[PDB]
Amino acid sequence: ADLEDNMETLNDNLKVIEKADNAAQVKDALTKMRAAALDAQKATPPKLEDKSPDSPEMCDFAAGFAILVGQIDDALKLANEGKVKEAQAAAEQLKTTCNACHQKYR
Ligand code: HEM
Ligand SMILES: CC(=O)Nc1cc2cccnc2c2ncccc12
Repeated sequence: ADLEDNMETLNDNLKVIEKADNAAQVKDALTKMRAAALDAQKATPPKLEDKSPDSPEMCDFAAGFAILVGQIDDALKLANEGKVKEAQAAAEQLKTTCNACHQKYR
């Protein structure tokens, strides 16, 4: 899966989470998100393809997934404890991570 594919997975699954009723779908979606985030972490985006791997832009980019992955884990712990509404608020919060990265690198 390339970067676009992983982004679609992140987006589709975030929509499942916000619309859901139940812990099962929230857990499942978060789990798919986690996978997609770890996969995207290895990618170099179009805007950065001419930078060096240890340019601040590139380290910034990786840092944003590392945050996202941590946030997904936090929501997933919540969902595992049956705090569906709380897990769901956690998912909404981490849109900031999506949006702040897109603002620079999309
Ligand atoms: C859960 C959070 C996120 C969601 C919902 C999300 C959603 C999406 C979507 C719908 C697109 C368009 C994909 C396409 O062209 O078909 C996209 C593109 C992109 N996203 Fe995200 N994203 C998220 C997190 C991130 C993060 C954290 C970053 C950077 C750390 C990021 C970097 C990018 C890049 C660089 C593009 C453009 C990729 C390209 O055109 O090849 N995204 N994202
Ligand atoms: C500071 C940082 O996270 N650098 C990196 C950031 C990266 C971001 C996306 C793709 N690869 C890298 C990378 N690859 C090899 C060595 C370092 C990096």
